[PDB]
Amino acid sequence: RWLRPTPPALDPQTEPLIFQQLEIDHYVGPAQPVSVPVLRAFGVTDEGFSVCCHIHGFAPYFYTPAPPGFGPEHMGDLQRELNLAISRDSRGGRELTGPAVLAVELCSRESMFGYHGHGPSPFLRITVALPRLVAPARRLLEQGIRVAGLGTPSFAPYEANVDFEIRFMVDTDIVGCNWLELPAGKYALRLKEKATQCQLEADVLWSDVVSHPPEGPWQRIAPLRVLSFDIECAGRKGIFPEPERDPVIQICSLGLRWGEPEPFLRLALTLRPCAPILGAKVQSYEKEEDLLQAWSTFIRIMDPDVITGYNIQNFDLPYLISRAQTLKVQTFPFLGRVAGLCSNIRDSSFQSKQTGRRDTKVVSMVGRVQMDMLQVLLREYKLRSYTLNAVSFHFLGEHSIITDLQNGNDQTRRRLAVYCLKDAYLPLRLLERLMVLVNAVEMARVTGVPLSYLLSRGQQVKVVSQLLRQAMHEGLLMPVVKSEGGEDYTGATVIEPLKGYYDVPIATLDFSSLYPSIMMAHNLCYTTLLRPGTAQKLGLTEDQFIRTPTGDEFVKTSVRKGLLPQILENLLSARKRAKAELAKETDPLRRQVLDGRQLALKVSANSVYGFTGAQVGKLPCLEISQSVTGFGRQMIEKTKQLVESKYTVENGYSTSAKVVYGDTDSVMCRFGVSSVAEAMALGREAADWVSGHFPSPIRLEFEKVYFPYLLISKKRYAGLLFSSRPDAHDRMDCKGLEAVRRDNCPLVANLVTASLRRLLIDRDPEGAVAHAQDVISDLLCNRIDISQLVITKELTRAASDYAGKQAHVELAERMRKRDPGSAPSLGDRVPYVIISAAKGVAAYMKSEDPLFVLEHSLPIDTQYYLEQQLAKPLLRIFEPILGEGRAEAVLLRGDHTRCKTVLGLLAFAKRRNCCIGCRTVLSHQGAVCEFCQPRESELYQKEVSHLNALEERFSRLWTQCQRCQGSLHEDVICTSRDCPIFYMRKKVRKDLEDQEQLLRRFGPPGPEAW
Amino acid sequence: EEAELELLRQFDLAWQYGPCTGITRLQRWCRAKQMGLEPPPEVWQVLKTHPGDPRFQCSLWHLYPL
DNA sequence: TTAAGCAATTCGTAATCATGGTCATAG
DNA sequence: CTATGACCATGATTACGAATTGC
Ligand SMILES: Cc1cn([C@H]2C[C@H](O)[C@@H](COP(=O)(O)OP(=O)(O)OP(=O)(O)O)O2)c(=O)[nH]c1=O
Ligand code: SF4
Ligand SMILES: [Zn+2]
Repeated sequence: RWLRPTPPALDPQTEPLIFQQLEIDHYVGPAQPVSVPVLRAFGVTDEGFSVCCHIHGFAPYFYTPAPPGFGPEHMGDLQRELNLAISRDSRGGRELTGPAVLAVELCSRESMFGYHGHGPSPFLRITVALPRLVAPARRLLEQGIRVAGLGTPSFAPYEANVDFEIRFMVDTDIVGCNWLELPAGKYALRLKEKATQCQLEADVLWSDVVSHPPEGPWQRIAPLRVLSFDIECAGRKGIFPEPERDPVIQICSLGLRWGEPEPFLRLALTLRPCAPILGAKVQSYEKEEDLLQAWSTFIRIMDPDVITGYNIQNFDLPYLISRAQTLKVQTFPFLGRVAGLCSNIRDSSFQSKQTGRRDTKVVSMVGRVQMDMLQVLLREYKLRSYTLNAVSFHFLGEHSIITDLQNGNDQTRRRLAVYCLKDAYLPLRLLERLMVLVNAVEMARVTGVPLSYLLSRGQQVKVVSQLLRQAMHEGLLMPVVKSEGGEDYTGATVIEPLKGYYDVPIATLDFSSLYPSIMMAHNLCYTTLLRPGTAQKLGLTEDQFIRTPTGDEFVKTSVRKGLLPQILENLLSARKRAKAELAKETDPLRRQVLDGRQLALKVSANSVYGFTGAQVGKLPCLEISQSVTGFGRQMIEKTKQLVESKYTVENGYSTSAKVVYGDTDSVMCRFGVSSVAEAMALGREAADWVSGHFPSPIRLEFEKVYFPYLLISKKRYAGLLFSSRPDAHDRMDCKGLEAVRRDNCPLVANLVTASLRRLLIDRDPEGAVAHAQDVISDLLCNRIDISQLVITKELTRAASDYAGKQAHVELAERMRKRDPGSAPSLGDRVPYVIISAAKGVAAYMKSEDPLFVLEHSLPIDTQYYLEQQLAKPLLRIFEPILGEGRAEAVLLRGDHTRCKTVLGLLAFAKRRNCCIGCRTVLSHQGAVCEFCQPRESELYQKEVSHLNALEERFSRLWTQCQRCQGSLHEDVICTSRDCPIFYMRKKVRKDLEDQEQLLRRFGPPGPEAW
Repeated sequence: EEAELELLRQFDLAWQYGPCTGITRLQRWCRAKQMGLEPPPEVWQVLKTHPGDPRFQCSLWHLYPL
């Protein structure tokens, strides 16, 4: 629809180009100037034109040591290494490499690993023509033949085999989303006859570019173009949609320029004639071929930078591609920027111990960038459900019906289009509100990796990139060590608690950035690790090296500076600047998203240390990891000895303090005073006192005062939070307990939060007992919503769940009769509830889908929920304040309240009536019993105040759907399984149905036909 | 039949007769006739040549827990 | 060709081991 | 018609894997 502005008057012999790049690309090419791999770079100007840039003359290489013989110091054998062996038996050694310009170069460099000296050594630099020839050469120089005139006897290892685009960016100092400049007279626009579809197309040599480091005025962001879209399909009853039978009926698109607070384009393409919508364009077609063609032409002409959505990768784009393949439309799958290239669906998997394992499809688009917001949420955030409704409530606050809204009239289709446009608008709001893209651009500028790697890869490519960028400045080469496999080492210490309930303030002192500052201030690195022999026979121990608790020796900083101290120092300053910016916000959600930014930079700095100990990886050095955790243990026991030893009764102070807890970075010391001001004063004195026994940047700091405190086990405690004194209290802290885990029911987590509220804030155990009694009583009397009963568990890799029978695996692998095409896959979460049956050996035989127990009305196992979900967390919490008469107090609270329980063949009812007063079954329909007949005015009085309260609950719920829907004049259709509103509006109809019929036992209060 | 099942499905979604997914089909036909909006005399003449069948004398979504 | 670490607590299922109610037949 | 231990049946203890959170 709307086009980019027109590039007026660029003349290359006088004017430069200044543009900001988004994507890079590799390309094997003809039309050479009179190398074959030429590079592509796509970007945008400071105004809004689209620029493609072709870069020429770059070829991959690596290094290898020159062996000590008469060969690789003699030029005849250098060019003979270039020369091929013409023998017949060298077909395995000069064919797959063959005649390639590997070349011969002599340079003086060093290896990374260890500390041998300040002296370098000769290495050979071996270029290669193509990037897809470094793999057979590696298969032909190490295990292949290297008998060539006795120049290089096998073997010499390969060093610095890295990726092509990463080697380019390490070479020329270009980072992700960078400002690039072509100077005047260096670039030719009309040398390249147009093979792509951008406006400006330059054709430059790889030594002409200028990279501007992002800082000062070069810290801006260009006006990018962002698209979001959503589709609709018309299915059958029960049957989930399939790309060979179910047509695509509506596509809806939103588009904006980045930096402007509203969109500028709003389009909706439908398949029958429709009705107009104010604010958007509407076009209609009588066939699906025209609809797919129209969308492909719009996406070529608008030419967006970024494409977003929600689950567009695994649902939307391959559905469109398969549907275009079935209907024989040849011109659809050309969505990219290159004019002669069609797109294809390709599977990929990712797995780690940090995010688990996920299997995704990818679809190829060259030039353009994809950001599915579902994958960003699934990677960064740990939530309970990952539906669009659930995250839109958590962050903002909100198939067979559609097939008859489309086979109807045109106002129904207009309603369908407004629904689809709201769906297509929600991920834009989430992208701009959560500060996604600004943090992605800052991550790519601090680490130096492209913008497509932050959605596909892990935390290794970034630390490899930063280490290579720091390695070119002193002249070192990296080695290739690979081992399967070493052993584990010893991790962190935890101090033994003094368990219980405390009501005198405890002050928390901890170290900030512990492991990066250990690695900084004792000069630990790959490049300064001293081997056990190379100290000998030199004898200089003092101020030349140090010794660690695991046992290594490491050189002092008066000889070398390591590489990991400098990378860590850069990351630490970036996080410090993020916190300094975060210290001046007032909005809460903005404060937590800047907390998210600084959390991400601290995770990056700690993954630098975790790179060293990963024995399945790219470069492990477990000696360093052992030295780190040994220093950690030594320093925390130093802290505990010092804190408990100095402030004592004989040293003039009030009370000898005693440490109650410590977990590898923090110390919770109990001081003795019950005044929060005096505890805060002595705690600040203690933190600042103890910090002066270390190198720098090692510092201990005061952080909080808990008052009161509740310590249950290791990694399980709770307390109340004081930041200042006249800032009285902030909130609770629930470390580890049953309120922050997601393996349980909402009922149990709510009861634990409410019990700690009534028990820590108001200090009333009697209201707490009465609360827990009411929860158990309302459980047994069958008046608890089934939202509070849903359990969710993650469906991981299928073989570990083959090894032992679980409940959620049994529910998932059991398909439905309605739909063998929508079922949980690997990596998602399965929700279930437990119904009552008589198979007590197996709780995996009583699990059912919440919607299935909704539509089929199966009962609930209240004894399962009473003794297996609720009871034992309560016995954790309520015991330490009292004795074991407290277990008997809650099991007796239960006992006064356990005696109140509410209740094929089911069709053959008799429906025996019963007396309302004393429950005696009898013949006739009158409500009262003959012995309890007098007391009837009181028994009518009783239960009409129950009908009165059910009437008041019907009306508050069924008009809330009208305000959440938007309209007051049309029907509600919302079966949202993540809304408490749904199925709480279903049971009050039946309560009212039952309670209205019980009062017609009594006669009518008058006539009605008068 | 199979042509009489689309006439009723077309009467059920025309907005000028009312917002009807809680009641029967013949009750909505007589409600519009009282106010006399314009009920057509064909959605009546198939609700008379049938008995109490639940796929003629019921709204489209008379399943569906809404 | 691809993947940052360790410590600790909780719950469910099958298997191992203890103990009583019938029973079957020798006295 | 009546003792005795062999036989079936039901409940208490231990072991180990899976899931998830704290540093
Ligand atoms: C959270 C976390 C901690 N650690 C280690 C490194 C840390 O130095 C040590 C302390 O944990 P943390 O206190 O969580 O982190 P931190 O001390 O480095 O930073 P800050 O005080 O500002 O919050 O625990 C990891 O190795 N990986 C991790 O993911
Ligand atoms: S059931 Fe009602 S309140 Fe709940 S999400 Fe649906 S429309 Fe909104
Ligand atoms: Zn009675």
